[PDB]
Amino acid sequence: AMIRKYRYGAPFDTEALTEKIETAEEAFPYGEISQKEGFAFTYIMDEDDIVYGLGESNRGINKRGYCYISNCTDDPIHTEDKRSLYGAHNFIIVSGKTTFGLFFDYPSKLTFDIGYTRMDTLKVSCENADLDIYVIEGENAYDIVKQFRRVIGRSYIPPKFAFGFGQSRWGYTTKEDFRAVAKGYRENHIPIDMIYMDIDYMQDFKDFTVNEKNFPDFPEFVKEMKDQELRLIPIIDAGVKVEKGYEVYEEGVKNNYFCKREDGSDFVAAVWPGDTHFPDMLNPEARKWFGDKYRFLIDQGIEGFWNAMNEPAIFYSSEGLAEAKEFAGEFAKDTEGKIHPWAMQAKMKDIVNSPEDYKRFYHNVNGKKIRHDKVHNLFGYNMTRAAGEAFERIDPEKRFLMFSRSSYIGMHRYGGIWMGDNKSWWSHILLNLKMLPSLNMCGFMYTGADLGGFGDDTTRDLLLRFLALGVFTPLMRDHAAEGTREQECYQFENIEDFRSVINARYRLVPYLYSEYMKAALNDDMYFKPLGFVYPDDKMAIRVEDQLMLGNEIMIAPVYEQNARGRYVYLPEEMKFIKFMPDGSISEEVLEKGVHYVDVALNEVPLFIRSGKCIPVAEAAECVKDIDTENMQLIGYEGSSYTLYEDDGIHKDYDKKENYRVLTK
Amino acid sequence: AMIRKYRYGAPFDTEALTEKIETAEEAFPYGEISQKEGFAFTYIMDEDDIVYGLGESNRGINKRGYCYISNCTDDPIHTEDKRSLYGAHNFIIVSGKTTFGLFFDYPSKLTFDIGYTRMDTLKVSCENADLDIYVIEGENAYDIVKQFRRVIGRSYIPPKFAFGFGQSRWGYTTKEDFRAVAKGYRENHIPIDMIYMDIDYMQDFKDFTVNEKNFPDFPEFVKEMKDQELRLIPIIDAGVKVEKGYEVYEEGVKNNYFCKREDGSDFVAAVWPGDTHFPDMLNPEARKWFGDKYRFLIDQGIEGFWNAMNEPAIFYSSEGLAEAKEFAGEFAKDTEGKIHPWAMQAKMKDIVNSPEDYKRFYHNVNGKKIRHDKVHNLFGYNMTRAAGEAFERIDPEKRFLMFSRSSYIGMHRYGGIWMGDNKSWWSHILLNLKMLPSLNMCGFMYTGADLGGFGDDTTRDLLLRFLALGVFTPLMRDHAAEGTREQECYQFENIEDFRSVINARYRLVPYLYSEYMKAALNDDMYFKPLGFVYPDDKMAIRVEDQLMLGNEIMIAPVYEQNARGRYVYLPEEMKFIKFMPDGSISEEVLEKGVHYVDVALNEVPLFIRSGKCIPVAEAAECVKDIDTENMQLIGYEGSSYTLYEDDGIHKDYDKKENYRVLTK
Ligand SMILES: C[C@H]1O[C@H](O[C@H]2[C@H](O)[C@@H](O)[C@@H](O[C@H]3[C@H](O)[C@@H](O)[C@@H](O)O[C@@H]3CO)O[C@@H]2CO)[C@H](O)[C@@H](O)[C@@H]1N[C@H]1C=C(CO)[C@@H](O)[C@H](O)[C@H]1O
Ligand SMILES: OC[C@H]1O[C@H](O)[C@H](O)[C@@H](O)[C@@H]1O
Repeated sequence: AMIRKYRYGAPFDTEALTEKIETAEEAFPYGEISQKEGFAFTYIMDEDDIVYGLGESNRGINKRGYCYISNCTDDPIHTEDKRSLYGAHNFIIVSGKTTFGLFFDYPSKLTFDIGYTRMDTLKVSCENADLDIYVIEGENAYDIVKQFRRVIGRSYIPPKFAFGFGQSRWGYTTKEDFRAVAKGYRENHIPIDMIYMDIDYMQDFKDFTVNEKNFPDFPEFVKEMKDQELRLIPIIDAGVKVEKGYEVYEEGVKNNYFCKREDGSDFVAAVWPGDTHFPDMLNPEARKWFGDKYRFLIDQGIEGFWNAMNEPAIFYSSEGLAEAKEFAGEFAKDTEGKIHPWAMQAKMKDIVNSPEDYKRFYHNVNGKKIRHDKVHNLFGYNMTRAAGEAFERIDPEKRFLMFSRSSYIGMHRYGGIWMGDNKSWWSHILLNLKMLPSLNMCGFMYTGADLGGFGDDTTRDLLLRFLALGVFTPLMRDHAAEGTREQECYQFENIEDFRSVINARYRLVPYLYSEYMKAALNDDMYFKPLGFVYPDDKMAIRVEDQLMLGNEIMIAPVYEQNARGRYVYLPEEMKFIKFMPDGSISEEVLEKGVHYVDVALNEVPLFIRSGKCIPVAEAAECVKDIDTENMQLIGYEGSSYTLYEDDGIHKDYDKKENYRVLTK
Repeated sequence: AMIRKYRYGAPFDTEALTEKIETAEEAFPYGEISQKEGFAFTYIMDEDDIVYGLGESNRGINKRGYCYISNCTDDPIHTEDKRSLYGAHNFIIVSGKTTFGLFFDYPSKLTFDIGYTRMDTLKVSCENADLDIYVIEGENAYDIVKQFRRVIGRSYIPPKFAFGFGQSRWGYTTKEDFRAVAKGYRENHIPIDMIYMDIDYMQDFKDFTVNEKNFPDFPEFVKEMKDQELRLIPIIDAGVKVEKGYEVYEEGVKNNYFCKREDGSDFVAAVWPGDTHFPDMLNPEARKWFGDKYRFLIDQGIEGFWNAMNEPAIFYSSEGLAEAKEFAGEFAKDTEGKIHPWAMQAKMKDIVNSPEDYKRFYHNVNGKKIRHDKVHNLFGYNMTRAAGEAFERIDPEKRFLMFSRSSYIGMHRYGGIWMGDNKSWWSHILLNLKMLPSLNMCGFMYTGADLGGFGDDTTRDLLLRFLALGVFTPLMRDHAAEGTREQECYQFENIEDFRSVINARYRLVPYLYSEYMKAALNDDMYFKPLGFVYPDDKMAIRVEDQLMLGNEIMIAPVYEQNARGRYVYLPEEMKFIKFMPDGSISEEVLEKGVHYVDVALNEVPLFIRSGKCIPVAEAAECVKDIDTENMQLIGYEGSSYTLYEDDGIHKDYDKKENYRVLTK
């Protein structure tokens, strides 16, 4: 009754919504709709309007002032000009004199022109008028976000061990490599729960295999690590290698489980393994078949996974390759200088993630063929769903760690997201930061960035400041591209500073897990923009480098190089808290208003709100060893905090026994 | 105060310094010098040390925390990872408990590892121990900079019209193209003094030609523009087109003025015109010849030039083109996928600005041949030198507007610099801001960035914020690359806001010009880091997004999208001044400390120091029409300002009549 659905044309059913809403009849409530040039919604914003939403997209929390295109793409360079990243999250809220929310349930290229062409004009457009548009009324943005979280279904809930720290690198390939990562953290008493396994752990990049030479006794090595509270988290990619005798390949061909060209041939895309086929993620039998394959790893004691390249990413097709080799031949013997090297270079680039490739294959949805570009943004979503739904068939009682690169609203039910291939840039700390509340609005709460920066070479101080933000993000992992400077914590001087920052994480795990569980079970946000908590404060609403977490604290990470502190704005009196390197916890009461606060490199800051407190455990080196029986309570005297806690493994969430009231 | 010179091996004479310093024979006074593997200076920094310097290079004012390689390169993507931009400015100051400046007078690839490898370690190294190292000492960093400015000789001083606003775009081609730009500005009563002519004004990109089809009577068109106080500033590039009958070409080949390969043939490098030769800029006869060619344009009424592509940039050599074609041929006929597309993609990229190409040509220096790589960073410097020296021969009492892309210390005497191919990113406003004081330290005072962003698509608000920074940079011009969204001030709605911002530039010209002249004539800085003005204030010395200008004011531009103000730190009491859209000047006193200030998109902010004032003229539409007879004084009652003022055209600097003391 607070939300309505306006259907246009004959929309593909994306299954984003868990709740069935009936079709409205009245004219569209806001702005103007047009079908002349495909589809277009146009709305004139008031000058003070703020625009929230779009989950994992570029730029700031207030999306006004640029162009965002929902079209999942494998782009490893996240600069301010980019209009499309990995995610398609078609939820926005207009917040101001007139406030309302909009969800565009449409699975293809969707363009959000938010004040880019004209400052006061918001224009959302697509090629085909086949979509549902949900209008969500409410008092304010926050109320609107909660109604939306309601109808998209509960967010994915990870096992507790996943709130620990994790370390990965594109390049770990042997037992020796993993044993050295283990030794490096454990011997230095740096806390850690997870080590990620990247594509080198497979036999020639074949999904659902393990390198036979390097891991001849894999179940035994997995237990070797698990005995140390180190859980190996292996990657699975979208592309299944074309290879005779490889069982996943044979089965997909034989049973027509792969995406096909119009002529019914299995479509070929080059990725890490060379030529591959894509499983048909939109076909239920194909999804079930692919998901069940996870059994092969779970049977060996693996308790979590990550999916990459699920846009799906294409290095080139067979068609593109031939086109490029042909153009190259021309260039090769162009004596007249009619073919310039930049044309040769543009062609080589053009065959990567080519829009024309996305037009070359089809999904078989219950007998009916649909051309992939028409449902492009659903591929990653349905690949993750394949996995989620298999975990439930395989072990219904157990929580698995699961997250993916590309996504669509609806996938938030089956796994988290990481923010993809960022860079070792200071601007990416703030990018990681600003994406958080937006991802929360779209149901994606288990999320984080590659700490230290995935691409390029990091520095000791950059890695330390990344980690201090990572302290607060449910996914906290250090991951690095191949060829980059090594960025495990033990690669730098004065390693005690890394132990100090990660200790802060573990000491906060009971509290952070608690807020996440509370938020997930009540369709609420784990991170909130300040405006959500302080609607009446015209200064607060425009703050973009601070976030509220739960109902107790605010975070404000340092993201400028060489800085020894930062400016903050406090909408209410708060206690400025710092996790000090000696293990202590400094406290200072600061009043409402502007402040500059000192935050050294080896110090982790946060603020505790007036009349609140939070529990803080003593430092432990893994999640299982954290002591929750007697932890200190930091914050305001006389206040109380409701701690959610369960076994962190199963799905028994209701029980009154999961809650205890702590009182300072 | 003190300067010493330490000589290693047999340095190339760069002519950086104008003052002679005797060679020191005592121990090197700071850090360690090693010559076991080429050359390396190693210094252990104290923890609070700030490192200033490096002029035009990546990142912030404090250079600690990264790696900078002086190696002039044509790179249009200025992201945080880049180690080399256009500039090779080998001056750094270590500032802390122990303070000292070092200038590394070396013309080739020099690597500054400033806390990159180990946080506490500063390491400067190069391939050959053939260089001079100047050690400067004094009270503090500012003292040390001023002594450096003395020995490198007086900075280039532009004509007063160059303190106007200028408009450019790669694409202006015909007389209609230019008249429309003139029309767009003059009819909307937006001030402007200059329009830039990019490469398309030439006949087939030939240096020192004009397209005689589009400009049949060029000198008349030049006058037609000048009669409206609009001065065409044409570009000149380094590569002279290979073309029989082209006199510049024929003369260059005939007299051996071009850079030759090892065998004596004229080296061929492809640029805008296709095949070109490079004038041998380090050869005195060659320089005089090339420089003399500017007469062609001056004779037609041109009073300013800019140079680009003077790294020199190389799209490819004949040698590299042949290589890439040979590789493309193998890729083309490869059937066993042994040659992957990304290898083809890499080769294509590797032929641009190839380190191998910089080893393929030589300079003839007074009869001695030197391979170009060994003196690479001197090329752009000497190209700008050729122009400046030609100007003095042509008319020694007259100032020409001149600036270049690539440079080396010493070039600052002959022309200014623009910050090259930036992007329409909010983060480049900050990049622009931060590069300024560093450039000043190195003698480059006439400088600025492409306002609104060169590459990629700008927005109305990004342009307006970029122009409010431009108001204060001596070079203020809006420039864009081909294929970008058009970003002339008149390409946007509510054009009055652009009038307002440019109007502030013109109201401040008398003051900004006065400040520039006083700084230049006194070997002093126009822009200064807060640390130089408030050395004892430990908060002020860490500020990197505010700058002192002259001795009267401080600037603090907004560089955040959607921001309606920003945090500022005032190290003393100041008057907060804004030039309002309505042409009024808001004023508010603010005590020392941290403040949040409101700055609307259409307001230009600055601060006036306690006990100071500045002259503010009424808005005019060109420099010539500014009424400096009776300017309003803004700031503190009872304060005095010394206003420098000459004809802005000739070089009659030393008249006492040039100075007039004003008191508020
Ligand atoms: C110093 C150097 O510059 C000379 O060139 C011009 C200057 O750069 C201008 O600044 C300008 O100077 C004027 C004064 O500022 C002004 O107050 C007036 O009183 O006198 C000047 C007239 O405008 O004009 C200069 C005119 O050329 C000059 O070209 C150059 O030679 C000077 N360098 C020395 C070189 C020699 C060679 O023996 C001698 O002439 C002197 O020792 C130096 O002047
Ligand atoms: O061509 C796409 C990819 O090809 C190879 O995988 C390269 O290793 C990688 O750097 C590139 O992005």
